[PDB]
Amino acid sequence: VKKMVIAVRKDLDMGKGKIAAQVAHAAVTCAIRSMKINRDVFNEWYDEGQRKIVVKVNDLDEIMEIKRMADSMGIVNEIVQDRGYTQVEPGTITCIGLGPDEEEKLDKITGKYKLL
Repeated sequence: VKKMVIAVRKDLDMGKGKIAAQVAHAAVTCAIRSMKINRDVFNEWYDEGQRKIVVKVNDLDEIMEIKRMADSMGIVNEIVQDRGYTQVEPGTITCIGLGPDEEEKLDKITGKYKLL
């Protein structure tokens, strides 16, 4: 009943393996942050099998809209960027993780998007 959502960009031509790695990046950062600042909710999520919903979004604008809504609702979220073409600079935004939180709350933000 606690779930995490990760929303993945479909316009980047990412392979199956890269998508999994990017979703895992989002999930790791959200989980660790939530363990720090939202412990009881993290624990419940984790003990219920750390359930995750993975949706796909059309473009960067959708990622940023999710971000906007998550911050407004006080939901833990992490925009994920891959490695650069340049080691010094940050890379492309691939996905965004949310939660863990209440599924009903999370669906208010991501429910509209197609499952990956």
